[PDB]
Amino acid sequence: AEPDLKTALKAVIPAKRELFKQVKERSDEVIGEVKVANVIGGMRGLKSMLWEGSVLDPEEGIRFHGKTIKDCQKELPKGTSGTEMLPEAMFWLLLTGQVPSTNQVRAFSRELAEQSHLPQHILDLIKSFPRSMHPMTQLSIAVAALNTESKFAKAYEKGLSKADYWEPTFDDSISLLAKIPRVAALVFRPDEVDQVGTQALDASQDWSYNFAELLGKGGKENQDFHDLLRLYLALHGDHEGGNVSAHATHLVGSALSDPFLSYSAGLLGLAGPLHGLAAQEVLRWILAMQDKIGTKFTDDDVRNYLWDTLKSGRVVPGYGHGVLRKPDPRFQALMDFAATRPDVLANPVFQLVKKNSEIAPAVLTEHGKTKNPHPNVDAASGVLFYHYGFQQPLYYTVTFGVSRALGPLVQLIWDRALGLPIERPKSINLLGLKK
Amino acid sequence: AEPDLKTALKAVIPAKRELFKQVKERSDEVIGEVKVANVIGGMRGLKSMLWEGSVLDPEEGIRFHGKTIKDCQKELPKGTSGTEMLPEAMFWLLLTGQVPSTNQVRAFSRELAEQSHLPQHILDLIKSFPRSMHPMTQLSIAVAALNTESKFAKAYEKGLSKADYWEPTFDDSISLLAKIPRVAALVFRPDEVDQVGTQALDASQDWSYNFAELLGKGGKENQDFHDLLRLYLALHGDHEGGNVSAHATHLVGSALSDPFLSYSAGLLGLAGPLHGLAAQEVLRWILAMQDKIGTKFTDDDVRNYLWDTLKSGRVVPGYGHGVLRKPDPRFQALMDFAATRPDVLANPVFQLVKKNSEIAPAVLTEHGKTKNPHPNVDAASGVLFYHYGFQQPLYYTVTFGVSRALGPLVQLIWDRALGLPIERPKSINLLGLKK
Ligand SMILES: CC(C)(COP(=O)(O)OP(=O)(O)OC[C@H]1O[C@@H](n2cnc3c(N)ncnc32)[C@H](O)[C@@H]1OP(=O)(O)O)[C@@H](O)C(=O)NCCC(=O)NCCS
Ligand SMILES: O=C([O-])CC(=O)C(=O)O
Ligand SMILES: O=C([O-])CC(=O)C(=O)O
Ligand SMILES: O=C([O-])CC(=O)C(=O)O
Repeated sequence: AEPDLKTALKAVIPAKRELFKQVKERSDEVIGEVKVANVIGGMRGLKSMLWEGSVLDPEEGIRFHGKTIKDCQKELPKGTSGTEMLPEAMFWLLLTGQVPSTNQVRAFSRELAEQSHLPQHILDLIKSFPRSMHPMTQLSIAVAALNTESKFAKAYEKGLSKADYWEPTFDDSISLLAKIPRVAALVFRPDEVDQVGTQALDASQDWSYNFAELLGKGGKENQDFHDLLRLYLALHGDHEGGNVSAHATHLVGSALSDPFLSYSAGLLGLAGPLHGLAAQEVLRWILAMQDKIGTKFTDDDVRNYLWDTLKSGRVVPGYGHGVLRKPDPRFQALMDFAATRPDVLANPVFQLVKKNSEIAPAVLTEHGKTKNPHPNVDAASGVLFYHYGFQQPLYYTVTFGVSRALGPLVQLIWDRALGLPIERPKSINLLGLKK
Repeated sequence: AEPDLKTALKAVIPAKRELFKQVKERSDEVIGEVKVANVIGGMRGLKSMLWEGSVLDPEEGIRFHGKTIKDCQKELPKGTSGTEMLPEAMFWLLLTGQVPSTNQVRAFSRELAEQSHLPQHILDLIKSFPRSMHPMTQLSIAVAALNTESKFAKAYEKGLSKADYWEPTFDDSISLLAKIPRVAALVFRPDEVDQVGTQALDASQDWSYNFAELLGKGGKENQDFHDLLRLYLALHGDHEGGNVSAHATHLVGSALSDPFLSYSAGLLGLAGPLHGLAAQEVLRWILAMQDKIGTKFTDDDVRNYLWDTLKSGRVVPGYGHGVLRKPDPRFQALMDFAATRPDVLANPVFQLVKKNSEIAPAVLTEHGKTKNPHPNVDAASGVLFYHYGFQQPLYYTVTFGVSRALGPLVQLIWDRALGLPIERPKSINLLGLKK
């Protein structure tokens, strides 16, 4: 056997700690300014937090340990079938800063299958949800409810040494990762909780495949979607630290809440319309537009629907970003996935998304409120699930929730390993800013 | 009939918006520096966020709209019985910036009783929790599950103008405030869910009274505790924006998650040992000390127990603070509550807390590690509940959760009224700080 993930982590921990010691010697160095805009504009442009596994360039998009999406697509191991990079390999990369071998990822995928089972009480809890409860509300709750399984909480409560916080944090992160797909599947399939909640995973298969199996999309006849799902989950894993869900996870984590509670809070932030609930909102908005404009439509019909949306005092979902000033390479990667599949390009809903990406930026620029008129990844993700038969847009952000566990759980482990403190900015009132 | 809370808010909204417009003209003005310490040290000392209702004074401790705790104790309306300021009146003050009349508060207390009822599903959900599930995990979950009752989420989902965000946000905040005590009581009393979950509240009684009734502590014989609970909840409502629970609520709120989801995340942050658990930790530490030193003890017995605690590499809980450099006026207010109650002063556990506050600061200073050797509010809060028969310290953070809804829900309403954007800072890795 090659080194397992935990062993791989331990090898890189001392080097990171030494680097932390060196960065700390320069604590007093000025790296920027705070202005009034930063305070009133939700900390926009303010480099104020540490995130190790990914950094976002506004012009060029995301890099994971200095590697582009395309670099990751080429370098990360693939599944037993298919052409797309595995999220579990992305997780490995994020955590260790090193690309895993295919063997190492297979061993890791196998561990994730083994640890996906849920305690009976989580099944009972999910069964208590009324049918109408929003799916992200369900997902967030069930993840927090898994804090009964937390080794970190129990170890912290028993007395535990600061240097060894990361191990329980890591154990919990792997546990949450293994379980969350199944939880997510229970949200998708409320009538089939007893079967879905206990059904065995194929032990020889990757995370995305098993997530699809639990969704009712397993086997060879669904292998194209397995590839989409793999790509999708790996693309949404991490997008630096400033995004609401990552940040919330870190923030709640910094008070030494365990990873289930911490990432529950992530999920609550991800449920925000301005954040990941945009994936849902994009496709609902696109379907509404389709109903209004019909099968045969002009550019103006699309232009008018966007302008009407803006004039209603609503956002155009799937366009804009707190950091990016160009089209999101995650968005482009999903469009390129579509580009080689003629049945997807023929899907009228996808065509509408494509057409909308050609018109929305001009309209958004004419409106002139947004810093970034370009599409983000949420513009394209939902239409792709729709194409493969996931046609209830209320569930779309749930799949994002599974993905977005990856980066933030990585960061929590590092936060505990480094001994990073509680997150505690200073606030001030408007009268205080005026003085 | 005098203006209701919503009407009182509406009168002050345009003035706040005008001030916001003026502060915005000076967006480009530099108010501070970012250093490396800020990035690695959890944004400590970094003025980066807006919080309107409370500001922390280094000499004087927290002030609510410029008013001290003692100012609030004198000016805020009291209940039909008792001498302590009502939390609902604190909420009013936080929100409106003005002290309510007793009439106005009675009308508001009546609305809170009327809206405390829960959907049947919340009862079923709470019933599903295993006995061992941590109480803060229970509280956080149930609050998030109340997002089925969210007007903001349903209005947002139906299409809603940005200008109209605050009213649904306000409606939800009042709804959450009315309901949370009952939820909190269900966590305290897992065997009494059917009774506590449905019991009608006296609409002519204040929030804290009804919370006590649901706790099993109603009626004249418990009126002292009603006063404690009132004081306690009003003191813990708000403590700037930088604290984890407030911040988390704001952060998740900024992506336009409703107040149930947003404050659920607050509660998850409050569940963190470094945030919400201190009250519990103090009393366990005090009871440990009491078991060793006994009912009759000398200063030295206490001195030795503190020195032993510090030499074991542990904190003396309830002393220190991220901001405060003086004894906390919240702490002093709780000690002064005890001062007029001879049975409390006679309680050996309270005497030990008092005695410890006379000795701990010197010892902490001699040890020399801490910046702030003075007691914070957590030093005193737990012993007082213990005196009135709440002797499971595990549930003390739950009562904090009820209190800490106040300030952050206020801030959310203001965030939506002002049109504040998503909170989305820039992050950076250690390698980026090194270069
Ligand atoms: C992503 C987003 C939340 C970023 O927020 P931000 O960084 O604060 O946005 P900006 O700095 O560009 O905001 C400046 C103004 O343009 C507006 N704006 C930005 N993007 C917009 C969009 N897609 N549609 C309408 N208005 C937008 C903002 O609301 C703000 O106006 P306001 O003062 O009237 O609120 C925002 O651009 C957006 O897209 N909102 C919709 C959510 C979405 O589609 N995707 C989220 C997943 S990345
Ligand atoms: O149409 C919806 O809103 C989703 C729905 O009925 C369900 O499956 O519960
Ligand atoms: O980066 C952001 O601000 C939000 C986002 O799209 C992501 O998390 O990928
Ligand atoms: O706990 C804290 O962050 C505050 C403190 O006592 C210190 O810095 O010495």
